[PDB]
Amino acid sequence: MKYILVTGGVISGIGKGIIASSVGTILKSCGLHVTSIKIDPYINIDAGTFSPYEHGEVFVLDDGGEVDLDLGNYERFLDIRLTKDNNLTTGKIYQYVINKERKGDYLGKTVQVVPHITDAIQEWVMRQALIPVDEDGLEPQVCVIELGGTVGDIESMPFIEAFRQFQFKVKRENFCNIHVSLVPQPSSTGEQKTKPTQNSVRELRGLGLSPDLVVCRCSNPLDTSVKEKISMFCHVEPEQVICVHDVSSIYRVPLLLEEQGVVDYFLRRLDLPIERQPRKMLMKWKEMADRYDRLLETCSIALVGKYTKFSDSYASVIKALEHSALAINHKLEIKYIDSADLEPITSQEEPVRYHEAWQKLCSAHGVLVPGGFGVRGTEGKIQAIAWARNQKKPFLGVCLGMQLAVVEFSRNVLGWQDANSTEFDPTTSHPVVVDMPEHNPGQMGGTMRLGKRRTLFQTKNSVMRKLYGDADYLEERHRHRFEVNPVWKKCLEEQGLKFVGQDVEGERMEIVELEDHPFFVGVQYHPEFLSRPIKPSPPYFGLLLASVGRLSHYLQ
Amino acid sequence: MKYILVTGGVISGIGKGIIASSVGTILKSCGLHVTSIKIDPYINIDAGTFSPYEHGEVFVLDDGGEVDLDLGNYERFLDIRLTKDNNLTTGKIYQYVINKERKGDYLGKTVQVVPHITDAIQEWVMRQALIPVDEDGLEPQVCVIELGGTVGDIESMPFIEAFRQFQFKVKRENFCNIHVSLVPQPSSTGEQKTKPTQNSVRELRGLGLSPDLVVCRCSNPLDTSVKEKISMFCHVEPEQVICVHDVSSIYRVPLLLEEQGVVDYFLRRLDLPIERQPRKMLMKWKEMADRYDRLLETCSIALVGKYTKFSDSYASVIKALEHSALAINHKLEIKYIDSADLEPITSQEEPVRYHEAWQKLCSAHGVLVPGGFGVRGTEGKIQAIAWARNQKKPFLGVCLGMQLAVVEFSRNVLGWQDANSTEFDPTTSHPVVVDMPEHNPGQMGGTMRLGKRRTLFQTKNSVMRKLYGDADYLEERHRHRFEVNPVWKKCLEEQGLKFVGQDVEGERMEIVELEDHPFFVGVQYHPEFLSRPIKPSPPYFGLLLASVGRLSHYLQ
Amino acid sequence: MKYILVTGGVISGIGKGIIASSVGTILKSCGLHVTSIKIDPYINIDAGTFSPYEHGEVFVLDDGGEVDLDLGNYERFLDIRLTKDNNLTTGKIYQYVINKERKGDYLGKTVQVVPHITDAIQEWVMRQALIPVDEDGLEPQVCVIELGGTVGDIESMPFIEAFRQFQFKVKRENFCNIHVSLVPQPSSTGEQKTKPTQNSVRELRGLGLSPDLVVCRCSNPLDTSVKEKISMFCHVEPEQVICVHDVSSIYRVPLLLEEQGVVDYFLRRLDLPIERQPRKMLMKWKEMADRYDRLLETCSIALVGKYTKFSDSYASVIKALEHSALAINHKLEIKYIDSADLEPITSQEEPVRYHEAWQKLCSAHGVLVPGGFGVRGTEGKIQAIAWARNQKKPFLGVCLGMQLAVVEFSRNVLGWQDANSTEFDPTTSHPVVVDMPEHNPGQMGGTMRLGKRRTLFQTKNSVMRKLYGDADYLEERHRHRFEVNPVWKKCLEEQGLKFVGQDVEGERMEIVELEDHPFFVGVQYHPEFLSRPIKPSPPYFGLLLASVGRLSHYLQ
Ligand SMILES: Nc1ccn([C@@H]2O[C@H](COP(=O)(O)OP(=O)(O)OP(=O)(O)O)[C@@H](O)[C@H]2O)c(=O)n1
Ligand SMILES: Nc1ccn([C@@H]2O[C@H](COP(=O)(O)OP(=O)(O)OP(=O)(O)O)[C@@H](O)[C@H]2O)c(=O)n1
Ligand SMILES: Nc1ccn([C@@H]2O[C@H](COP(=O)(O)OP(=O)(O)OP(=O)(O)O)[C@@H](O)[C@H]2O)c(=O)n1
Ligand SMILES: Nc1ccn([C@@H]2O[C@H](COP(=O)(O)OP(=O)(O)OP(=O)(O)O)[C@@H](O)[C@H]2O)c(=O)n1
Ligand SMILES: Nc1ccn([C@@H]2O[C@H](COP(=O)(O)OP(=O)(O)OP(=O)(O)O)[C@@H](O)[C@H]2O)c(=O)n1
Ligand SMILES: Nc1ccn([C@@H]2O[C@H](COP(=O)(O)OP(=O)(O)OP(=O)(O)O)[C@@H](O)[C@H]2O)c(=O)n1
Ligand SMILES: [Mg+2]
Ligand SMILES: [Mg+2]
Ligand SMILES: [Mg+2]
Ligand SMILES: [Mg+2]
Ligand SMILES: [Mg+2]
Ligand SMILES: [Mg+2]
Repeated sequence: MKYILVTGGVISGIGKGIIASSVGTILKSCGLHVTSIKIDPYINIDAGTFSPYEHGEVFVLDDGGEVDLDLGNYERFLDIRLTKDNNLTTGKIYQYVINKERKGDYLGKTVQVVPHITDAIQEWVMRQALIPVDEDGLEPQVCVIELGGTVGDIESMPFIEAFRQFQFKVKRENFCNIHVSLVPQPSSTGEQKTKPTQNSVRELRGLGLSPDLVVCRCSNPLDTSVKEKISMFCHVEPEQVICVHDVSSIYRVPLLLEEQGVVDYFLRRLDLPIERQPRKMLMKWKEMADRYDRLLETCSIALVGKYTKFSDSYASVIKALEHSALAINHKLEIKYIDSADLEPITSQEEPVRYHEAWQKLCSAHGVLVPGGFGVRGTEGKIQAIAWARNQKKPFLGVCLGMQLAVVEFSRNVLGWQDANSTEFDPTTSHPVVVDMPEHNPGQMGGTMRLGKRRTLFQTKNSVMRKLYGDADYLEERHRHRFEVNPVWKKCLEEQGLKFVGQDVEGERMEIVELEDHPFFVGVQYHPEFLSRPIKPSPPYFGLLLASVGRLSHYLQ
Repeated sequence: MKYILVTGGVISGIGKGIIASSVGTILKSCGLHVTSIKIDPYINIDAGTFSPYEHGEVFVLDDGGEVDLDLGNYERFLDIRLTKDNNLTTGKIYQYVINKERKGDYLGKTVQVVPHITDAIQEWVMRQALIPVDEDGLEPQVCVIELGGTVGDIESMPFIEAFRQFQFKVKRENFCNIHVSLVPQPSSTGEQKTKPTQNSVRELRGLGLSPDLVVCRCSNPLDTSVKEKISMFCHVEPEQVICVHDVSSIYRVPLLLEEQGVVDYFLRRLDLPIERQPRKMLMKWKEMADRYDRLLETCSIALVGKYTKFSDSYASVIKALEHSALAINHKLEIKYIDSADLEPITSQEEPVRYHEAWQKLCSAHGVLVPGGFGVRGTEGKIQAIAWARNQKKPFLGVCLGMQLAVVEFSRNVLGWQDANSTEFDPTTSHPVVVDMPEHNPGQMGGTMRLGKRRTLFQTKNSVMRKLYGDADYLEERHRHRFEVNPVWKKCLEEQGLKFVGQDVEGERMEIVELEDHPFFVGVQYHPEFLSRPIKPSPPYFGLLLASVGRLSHYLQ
Repeated sequence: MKYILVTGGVISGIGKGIIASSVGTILKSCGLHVTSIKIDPYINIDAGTFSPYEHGEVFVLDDGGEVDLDLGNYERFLDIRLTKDNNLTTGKIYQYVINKERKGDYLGKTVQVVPHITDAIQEWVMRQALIPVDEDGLEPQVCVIELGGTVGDIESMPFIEAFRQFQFKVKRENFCNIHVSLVPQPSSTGEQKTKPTQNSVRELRGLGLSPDLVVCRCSNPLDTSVKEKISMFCHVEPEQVICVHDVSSIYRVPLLLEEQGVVDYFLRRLDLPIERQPRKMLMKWKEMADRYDRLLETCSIALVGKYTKFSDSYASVIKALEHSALAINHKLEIKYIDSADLEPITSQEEPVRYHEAWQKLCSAHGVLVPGGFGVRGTEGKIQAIAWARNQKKPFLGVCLGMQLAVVEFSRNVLGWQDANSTEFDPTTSHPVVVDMPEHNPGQMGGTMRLGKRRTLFQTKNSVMRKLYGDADYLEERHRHRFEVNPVWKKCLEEQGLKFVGQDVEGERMEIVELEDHPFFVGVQYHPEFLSRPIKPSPPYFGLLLASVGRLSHYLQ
């Protein structure tokens, strides 16, 4: 199998990820079945531990694996669904070698980093590369491997070494290496300076790998004499001296690499089954990018936050909204609102923030109410929901936004004001939302409803069923344990909120809609993770359709 | 607390261990309470997995820890008893950090090698340095840390980094570094060449440490101009350019370092409480070394082997015999004999080896019969035992040598030829030796009788009790699970073999002696691990006393 | 003697020069006698070869040495006059060692880079540091040494090695090292990234030096956590982690380093005779900087060029004008004009450039006409001179601008249109300007009038004599060989141009002025090289005085 290892030379920030994703995208566009693996030199075995602030979102796979948000990029650039094992980590590798020592798979020899850890890397890469990622059964042709960290770091050492050995195991006509490095230009001279590229590539071959492609970060398009200076250090022709100024969108990066002529070089080196064709389906992607730069019209809508500021806390959410907004042909505006200060105590005790938050909320012609854990802002988000309902604004509740949409309707519509969750308020008189973890054999204790599960539509009348394509059921990714209590469902039947989706077991109600309102729905799954730039996730699409006012027309 | 980190520059073979041990020995001789830690960059958490051929012997601590044979060196050079934690390993460090991540001790941050693994090293070193190793309660003054592997290796990277940071945590007046490197002389020119010292020390300060002492391996005593060339590269005066030609014994290495003047430099740098004294107890050690070079007289005696050749398979055993032989004022000769070819099948099928083995066994005026596991040679060693008994030769059975001494007496003396073990021959009609593992609360399944246990003498009449000092009981290190069955003890009472030692529980018989023979005993513990060069272990001493013929006189 | 070696870590562009100059300036401001040396790892022995375009201007010393423009910076920041030997170059060092080999100063030993080249560096640094640079006779207290190139480059290797050895020769309380490195912030995250500082300092101690100060380039003021991250890599407290965002002027850099507290650290490390004083004369420099940021009012004036664009071709010239303009309290505007296209052929053949040049020349309320060599634009600059004379605009002719001021007055005023130079037009019928090189004993052939020479005023009536302070003579730096022919001086006596300055020999006329004009003068020397920011050079001052219209008042 062919392999592309992507590494970084100077600093970690250089966006190795978008490079690797873009090379993958192009090879997919050439009709090749491409798989991708990411190495995260960190100790964490999985993503599950992460608090979303400091490292970001947690992504979820079809198999139920919690993984890095960087894997989600590979899933949105390539039409693929990853298994947990295409995230390789230091924690995973060391843990697996540790386990093999205990078993005695090592025959009572000493276990060393070399060869033993390095062999573990090579077995894993081979094994995972083989697994079919696309819908198609046949095995993949190329594997794009992205290695995190920078050459010279301690964390990366066992991986670079493994790849030094790997380049021999996989033949030369099968291995290739892309190195990304920085060509910094000081503001004064403006000269795109060469030195960091020189030293890092020296370091790399002192580790044992050598660049087959060189990727060159800048603020601006590159000089030829600069590329010729790079060429002179690094054995390489300027046409493999690929360069990347910062640009308007991630969607452009694969377009830029096509302009840079990378395909011809991979046909030349990797002997690829890309037969040469005058048209390839990339023309569609070119049209989409050309449409993206054109876009004009607005609608201010809110995302209801709990953290102090967006960094990565809503990354897939914002992308799902953006996919929808492009399909809608509108610019999204995301009005970030901390709800934890719209609540009464801080309404009095920081009144500047309180009026500011209401002024943002009065700009929203529609609201997204995403998920949550713990109690941070959990008494505040309820005001944006109630506002959307009473102001008749388009609404989508996601995970905890759905649990809060049930509680608020009980509090305000039913008159069941005593009603509350089990997360916050575990003392509650009438616990409307209760802990209900999944339990299975071979497992100890209750566990989170995590990963893809089938949710089945109760009735035909649903808007979500229509947006879904009038299919009988859907399969969507979950990550929770709190559910609406099944006993209390009865109180709802008389009134206008209705459960439209339920679990196959029947135990859990997973979608709700409010009648006599333009659009108002809540879901227990996380539709963001299933969104793709070619086709948005239907719930986000429905919200944006509704926010512009297109919804009624769309159904037609 | 003061710290001495000992590292290697060029190759691993340079005997960093004997250096570190010798520095420890000297500081102990100056009246300082010295502790020692060893870092083994290998993945193995503990020694227990090792098959003794490829990595050597397994050492046992007072706490029951299985550790490297290199820790045993620190225990014989310094009058100390180590806990398992003064062996630090990559496996131990990574495992402990992994566990802390699962607990959430990391507060949902990412866990990285730096700072997290590096902090784990620093907490461990501090914590262990504090624990009292000597009999005295008060904490140690200096900790000698030996780091395995060579600078520049991947395995050592997290430790060198930890020590770079550590040099700041512990003040300059508390940290010091010894670097050992090689001054190779080609046979032709004979010139003690400098280059490897130069590059490795460059590498070291590129890692962040700098030598405070430089230790210089050679075949021959060093030139001044060579030391001045080293000095010019490495910022250092020739008096810190310590050198080590290969020498006659390990016992000399601390003598050579005293000649090299190391004490004065540690007083100068580490501000040590060594008050200056004209005599220190090292004069005794000087006498012992001077006696060691004098020694003359022989006795050929056998060690009964199962492996094809000695490397390290009997290392503590041979040292125990040597301690005894020095106290006896005789040169030891160890006649290594593979018993697995004295048995009948190979007696016929490789007759050259069979006659060779008997010619060795006919040289033995006494025999040591050490322990064993599995079935390799287990039908052969029985012939050396029977030979010693019927030839009336001085004998010591150790672990499996004791189990075989019980079985043979049953087979030949009792006429219970049906008698056999449970290890080999699990089908046995009359299982004389049976699996009896120790069982305790908080443990799952049976486990090995491992570590120090108290064995109590049944009677006064014992030779071993006399060699022990007429004490009521002893405490000695075990590593087994097979014992003589307690039911079958009755058959013995009539005849000349007698059990002189038993467990406190009473469940297990742990020492045996045969009457009407010059010296013939077996033990379930491993007395080697308690031997020290100043005072041999009594069972080995008794064997050598008996082999020379001194025994009868010694008791007087 | 104390030494400060200044080196660079990441890239050459980081302005090591302004750092080194600024440290020098501060120590001078503390009353210390400071000398400075620069190492230029280039092969060129001297500056003389350089064509000013590609490497810049050529600077001239009092002794007649042609040196780099970077030495001129040390002369304008410190009130000092350098000898040729405080420029050390690879060419100079290798040449001197080569010469010593030929002499046999090496006693027939082999000559090697180490020790021999490295010793040559150490002798030179010691020797030069000792020479008095200030007017004062007593030797210097501190020597600031700037080393060009970046750590890790081949060119710098013999110098870093010399300094590794030198740190021992000069005691620790006498050597210190400043390392400058880059903390690049990408536009997206804005994070002031650490990695390049880490690697370069590792490289440096792998060369053998270690930073005593760390200087940190950025676009913006630094974060504390970033400095603490740097500190953790490089053994150093954040108060030695000095930082430098880009700023408005070079004059601010020493102010920023005072804010950064560098003085206290040099008192602490270098034990300096700075006695502690509450006021030091730096208050004047603070006032000057505060005045510099205030400045408002303009006058558009031209510099008449021959090259296509300013880079460094007029660097000291522009500084001299700027010193004058600050003393004048006006912003300078330098209108750069290529004269090589105001001439008739290109006036017709590139008419866009011709009209553009005249539009610039019509903006000029005064003109500077700097020097030249060869024939580039030599038929064009004559039009700006004639324009200034006939338009009655303030004028200064420098070197070739003076030779052209003589020729034009002959051509247009005298009617001696046949008159021309010997440089261009060597066929000339009446050679008004002729080659007259200086000749001396011990020299072969004629040579350039190069370096300081005394020019004596012919009469009292001169404006330049008044601007000079009514002194009898001046001493100014020359670099030429063409002079006005002495025979043709007679033609001038009747008319309004007059020679006011002449050589001591009497052979050469060196200053001219035109009567009945607001200000119009030419000089054979280069007054820029004598200008200082505290006191401008009088001819440039006179031009700016005249250009604003202040001149008449100034004399009062
Ligand atoms: N396939 C990808 C890759 C990146 N991104 C966007 O780019 C950012 C991350 O850029 P990346 O290419 O991962 O580089 P960095 O994360 O900046 O640095 P690294 O080189 O460590 O990846 C994310 O916010 C994400 O929205 C994306 O949308 N799709
Ligand atoms: N000698 C070192 C230093 C750091 N790291 C790794 O560096 C990673 C952080 O990457 P990056 O942000 O690129 O490094 P920083 O140290 O934060 O430097 P910068 O300020 O340039 O980000 C951490 O996971 C850590 O394990 C490493 O492997 N080896
Ligand atoms: N305190 C010590 C140290 C070493 N030895 C002897 O020396 C040998 C090991 O030498 P060592 O000092 O450990 O160096 P090497 O093992 O050769 O190499 P390294 O530097 O990795 O230790 C062992 O066979 C052991 O008998 C000893 O008796 N006592
Ligand atoms: N960093 C260094 C050190 C030394 N040399 C060169 O090393 C040569 C001497 O070679 P060799 O004898 O191999 O080195 P020694 O320093 O003498 O070391 P050794 O004791 O191993 O000979 C000299 O010409 C000197 O220029 C060098 O190029 N670079
Ligand atoms: N004492 C100084 C030093 C520098 N400069 C100005 O700064 C520029 C050069 O900056 P410098 O400090 O020499 O750094 P660079 O030349 O950019 O790079 P290097 O680090 O190689 O010097 C020159 O144009 C000069 O006008 C100055 O006026 N006075
Ligand atoms: N391995 C190398 C490469 C280059 N140089 C030196 O680098 C100097 C040029 O400095 P700089 O401009 O900093 O290097 P560039 O190669 O031009 O790189 P950049 O594009 O970053 O300027 C030259 O004098 C050359 O002798 C060196 O000493 N060693
Ligand atoms: Mg990434
Ligand atoms: Mg350059
Ligand atoms: Mg060892
Ligand atoms: Mg040599
Ligand atoms: Mg400079
Ligand atoms: Mg970082």
